[PDB]
Amino acid sequence: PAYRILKPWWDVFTDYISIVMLMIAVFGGTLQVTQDK
Amino acid sequence: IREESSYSDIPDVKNDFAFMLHLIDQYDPLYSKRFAVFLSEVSENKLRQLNLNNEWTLDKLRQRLTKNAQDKLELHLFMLSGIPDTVFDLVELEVLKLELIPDVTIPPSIAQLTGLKELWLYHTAAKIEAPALAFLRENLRALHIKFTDIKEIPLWIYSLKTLEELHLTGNLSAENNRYIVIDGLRELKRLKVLRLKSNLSKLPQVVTDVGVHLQKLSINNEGTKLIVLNSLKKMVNLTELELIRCDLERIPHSIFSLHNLQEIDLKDNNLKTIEEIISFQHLHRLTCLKLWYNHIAYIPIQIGNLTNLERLYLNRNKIEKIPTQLFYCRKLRYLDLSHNNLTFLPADIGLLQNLQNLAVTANRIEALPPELFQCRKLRALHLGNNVLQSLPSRVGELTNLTQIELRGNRLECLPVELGECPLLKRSGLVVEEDLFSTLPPEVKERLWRADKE
Amino acid sequence: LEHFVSILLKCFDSPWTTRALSETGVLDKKEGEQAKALFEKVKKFRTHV
Amino acid sequence: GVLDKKEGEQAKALFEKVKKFRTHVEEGDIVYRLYMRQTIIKVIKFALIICYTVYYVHNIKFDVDCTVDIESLTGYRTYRCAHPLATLFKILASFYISLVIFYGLICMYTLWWMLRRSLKKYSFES
Amino acid sequence: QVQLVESGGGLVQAGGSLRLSCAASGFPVYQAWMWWYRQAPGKEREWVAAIESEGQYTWYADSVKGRFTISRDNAKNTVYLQMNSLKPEDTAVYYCNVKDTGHTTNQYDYWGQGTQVTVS
Repeated sequence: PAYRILKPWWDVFTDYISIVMLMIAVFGGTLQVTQDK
Repeated sequence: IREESSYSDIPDVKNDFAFMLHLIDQYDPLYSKRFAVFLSEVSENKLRQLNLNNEWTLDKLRQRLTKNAQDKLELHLFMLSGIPDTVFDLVELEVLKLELIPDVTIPPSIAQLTGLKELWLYHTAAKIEAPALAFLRENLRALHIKFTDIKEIPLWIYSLKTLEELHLTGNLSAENNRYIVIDGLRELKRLKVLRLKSNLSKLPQVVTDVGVHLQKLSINNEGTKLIVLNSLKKMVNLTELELIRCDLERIPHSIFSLHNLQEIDLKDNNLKTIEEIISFQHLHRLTCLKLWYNHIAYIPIQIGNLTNLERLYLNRNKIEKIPTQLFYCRKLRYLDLSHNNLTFLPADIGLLQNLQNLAVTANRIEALPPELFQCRKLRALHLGNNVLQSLPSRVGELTNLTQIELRGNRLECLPVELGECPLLKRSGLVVEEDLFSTLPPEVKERLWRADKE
Repeated sequence: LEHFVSILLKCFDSPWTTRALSETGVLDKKEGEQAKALFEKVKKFRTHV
Repeated sequence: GVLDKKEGEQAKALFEKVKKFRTHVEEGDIVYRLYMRQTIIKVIKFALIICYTVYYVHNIKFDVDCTVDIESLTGYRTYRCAHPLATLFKILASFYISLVIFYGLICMYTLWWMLRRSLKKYSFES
Repeated sequence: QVQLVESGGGLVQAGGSLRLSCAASGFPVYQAWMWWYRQAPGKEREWVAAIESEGQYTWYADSVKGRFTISRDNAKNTVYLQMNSLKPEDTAVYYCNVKDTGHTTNQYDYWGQGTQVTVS
């Protein structure tokens, strides 16, 4: 794109960490809703 | 970057713009380095220079060349940001004028120019390199510089050995000094013309020592007091002594020793009496004595003692009569007496058979002597604002009279015999339109038919 | 940010920067006009920011 | 014989920027370092994965026996239990072990290629 | 490059003899029309001595005429100035001044470092 020059290495690292945490969140939510007996 | 690339003129940016640069550096320093050039004054200056070169093409400067009063090719640059490099491609250029050009650098490509002989640096600080400086040291004749401070004049001016003319139009009066800055004029032993204009109070010792080989010295103090104290005796070969607006208030006693002078002018020097002509008999080459714009009550009778007068001027003075002895000098050619409180012209002026130009404007001369018109070598006769009612009828015998003006006079009759002259055109005789219609028209068509060419 | 990145991208690939970095001849009129306009707008953006 | 002025100017600018980029890049030595380090990480990760996965793949089976010490709630101490996915997970683990074996062989080839040529120096002789 | 250094300047009682010297640079001493300048405390800098190239003619101000002798010495690239029986008004700071450079490259004018001389 164009703003990739405006994101230092820590910004993209935090973006990927947030993506992984979102995957954890959705996996846990699907687990709980599907079965949390 | 500003310490490595010599682009040291990059000021630090303030908040909210330095942060973005830091972010770019964290991403890639190359983007910041490439964007850094637009923040440097040097890049802007060289882009201006390139745009000047692209705009000021060779043909534009070629067409922009003019002819000066000295009849040589001249180019005038006014308020320009610099000298285009296409200017130095006009080998036929001879005079260059620069005015209000800031931080002007003369490149070595000026050596490409060959006909250049005069340089005009008006309020411009010129920086010149070694090869161009050698080229100017070898091929430069005249120099013109205008300034207000001492420092803004070039410091390499004394390095120009082949200079012939100098023109200072600044304020050299520094803080309690004997004009130290111009003291370098002793370096230039080839100088011919010096044109100091700095409101001199005392003549600098450097000028006194350098005038022993000087030819045309013109000084203009704009009414500032000037004192000699035997300062013109050192010179022995000077010929021009222009002392315009130097507040002499009296004819100095140091001029008598300069017998080799030929042109002398004392305009606006607040003179009172000029009875020192008896001391000018030593000057056997004095032929262009100018004394206009002064305050002289009467002309001394000692003019007749001299006989070499060829250009005499006492314009804008208050003299009640012209003594006849002044007409003894028969070799006058450019005697002019304009704006003078004269009553009538003696008939002795008719013995001036060698006179060419005579200006009698703003003179209360009631009548013109018939003896004056007996001469046939008259070339110019200017009459403005004079008490005249009629024109003498013997002017028709004149054939070499190139021009004559009768403006401001309350004349009413134009004699017919004026219309027969081999040298007579519309531009030569300019008079009032109403007074022009009193002459018969049959010669008007003939004259206007030859007015084309 | 959009204005700054647009200006930075324009100034990154401009051949005027290429010449300036090469020197650390003949330039087209359009290129010179564009470079002057870019200089002016960069200065204006700097004053704005 | 004759090439266009625009083409020549473009080639000249390309030459200049190539030279400048070459000067700028030779002092980095970062792309090669990161590539080597990530390949080393891949190789060691493959080694550990293969070791532990091969060691623990035999630990999954259909029939299991659990003595979970639950008497006050059910009344039986031991239970014979069946894991329906045990065979499917076992064949999946075998497939994953084979895939990791191939991946590790590829990474070993990459390491041997990067350690037998001194890739900091380019020949450019041909 | 081109540079000049003053030497020999020092405090001295009235009536003494002083020989100021200058150390020059790549520009020829035979060429490079040369000046010996003074700046007086409580006063403005004023020229004293002048030695010319191609003829070696001497110039002086009227106040410094008679008891100051300037010369240029080649094969060592030096400029010398001798003052005998200096008066109290001689207390100043003396510089060597180059207004014209050598034959070629005609480098800009440079002012000397200067030495302070005092008359008691």
